[PDB]
Amino acid sequence: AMLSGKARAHTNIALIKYWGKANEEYILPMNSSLSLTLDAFYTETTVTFDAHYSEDVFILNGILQNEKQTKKVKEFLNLVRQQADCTWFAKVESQNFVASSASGLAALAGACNVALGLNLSAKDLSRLARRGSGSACRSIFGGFAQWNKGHSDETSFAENIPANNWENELAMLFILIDGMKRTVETSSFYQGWLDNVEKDLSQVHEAIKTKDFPRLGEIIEANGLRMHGTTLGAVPPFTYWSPGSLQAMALVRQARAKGIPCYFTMDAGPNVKVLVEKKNLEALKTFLSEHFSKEQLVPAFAGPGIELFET
Amino acid sequence: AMLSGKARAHTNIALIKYWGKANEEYILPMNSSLSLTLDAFYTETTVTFDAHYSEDVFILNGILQNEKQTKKVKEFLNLVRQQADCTWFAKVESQNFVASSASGLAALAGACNVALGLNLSAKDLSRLARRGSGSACRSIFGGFAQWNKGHSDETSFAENIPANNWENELAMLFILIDGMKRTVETSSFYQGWLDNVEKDLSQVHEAIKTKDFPRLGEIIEANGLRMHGTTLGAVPPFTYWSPGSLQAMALVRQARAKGIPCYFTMDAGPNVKVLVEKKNLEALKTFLSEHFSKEQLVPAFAGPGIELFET
Repeated sequence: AMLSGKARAHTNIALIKYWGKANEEYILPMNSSLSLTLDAFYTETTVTFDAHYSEDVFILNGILQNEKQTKKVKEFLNLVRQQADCTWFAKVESQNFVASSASGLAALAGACNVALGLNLSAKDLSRLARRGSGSACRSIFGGFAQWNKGHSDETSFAENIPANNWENELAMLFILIDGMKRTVETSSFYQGWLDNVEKDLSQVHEAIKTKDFPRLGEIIEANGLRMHGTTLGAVPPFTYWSPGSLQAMALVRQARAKGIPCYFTMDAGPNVKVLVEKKNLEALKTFLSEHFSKEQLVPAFAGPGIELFET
Repeated sequence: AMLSGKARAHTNIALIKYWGKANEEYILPMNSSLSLTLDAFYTETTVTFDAHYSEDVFILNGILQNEKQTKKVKEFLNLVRQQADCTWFAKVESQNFVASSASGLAALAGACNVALGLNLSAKDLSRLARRGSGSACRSIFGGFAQWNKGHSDETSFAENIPANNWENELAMLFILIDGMKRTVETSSFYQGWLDNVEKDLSQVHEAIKTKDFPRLGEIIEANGLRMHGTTLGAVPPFTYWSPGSLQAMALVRQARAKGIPCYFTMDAGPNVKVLVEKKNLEALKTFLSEHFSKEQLVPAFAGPGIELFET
């Protein structure tokens, strides 16, 4: 008496940021977001629901996860079990291949979809993954994907953005180096963030249509910096940046000054991701090898959407 | 046929920032600001107006200044000459003792006041110095000073803030490591800056009245960070910070975590200034000597207002 399933999901980098929740219970965002799914980073997850299991068990990269490390997986298992009326405890085994939490929750959503026979469409699998993490709902799709904020659980989900395979000409170079809710609630800059998101989304779409890289890069770099500005207006104010983040951002500006179009974006931690055309990736690595070690510069290209496996 | 005068003016650190101009010609600010005048840093300036001079000459620390280095001094000389109906070229000799541009313009304003016999009140000398630089108008005064934005040339000036000599219990530790107009005009965060200034000023005044140091420190640290957030919303966005600025800010937070009340503020360059009570200054220097050299840690205490000298 057991049900099992497996999925592989790739991480994604938000180019137009998901920043702030309108609804905490359902993970409905304050604004729509847009990402690029990446080939280099992914999670493979297997789930087993078995009447003989006595508790939920989460193993990540061979290591048994403790309660706090299992908290998001357990809450997702409860959600999908309640949706399926399944009364069994589960064993989740994930292996990261190297944002990972998000790819992991996307993979778990697909694995549970398989195991419980939910037969979900891509849209409804995105809606399910959304309940685990917002970024996870975009990793259901490959290449460029947009999470549409929606007004509700039914209308908030992600879809792929057809680029005419422009995504296959791009690359990301990773430079290895409570706050969101605080910012929504207390930051005097949050409204300015909200007022600029839709214009940014529109111009990304116009840039994708014309394959205009400098336009794409300028928009997404300013979008990321606008997100980071908001935390300096929160009460109390904070930054996600580390000294190395600033060094890396300044070096990307230097790179552009030498005629390499490239553009940086950051998330909720100090690392810096650089968008560049495939042509210039190695030149950028060499330039940044002046101030950072080989182990700190990691390339990635466009990746696929979620892959489901019957067990 | 010559007229001469001399003044000494001390620099000041803005605790509630002057950020943005309402009027560029008259230097009327978008908001009121509040500073502490410091003992350690000052400029002494002598001016001579002489019918025999053939051009304006500016010597700074013994070195003849070129045209671009003389631009602000020359514009100030023209302003004060037009106000006095004086047709003579001038020789300005300034010596920095070690923000310096601002202390230098305050000192020049006092020296011209003496030389041309303007017999200005402190208020009117502040109004004159304001035409050279906004910060200069506060350095007319010692200790705590507030530049009231006013609506006009007549109403925009600075005044000392009586503290019951609380300023003599404080200290600043300096850690040595176009954008303003761009931010006013393009930043989606500038209105949030404006909406929070007056509340900050009110609480500084309440803190001074009760000599409440943690309250003063919390307000001014958040005020500075709010100013810096606005530049990340400018078009194009930018930061004044350098990697070392972030390291220093993080170390100040660590210092507080160990029970040393202290609070950081930054201006338009990478250096970091730390407000602390006199009692703890040396402890802070020792703590920061872990990551910075002796030449990078410079203490200062409360300084006096402008001093005028007949020549």
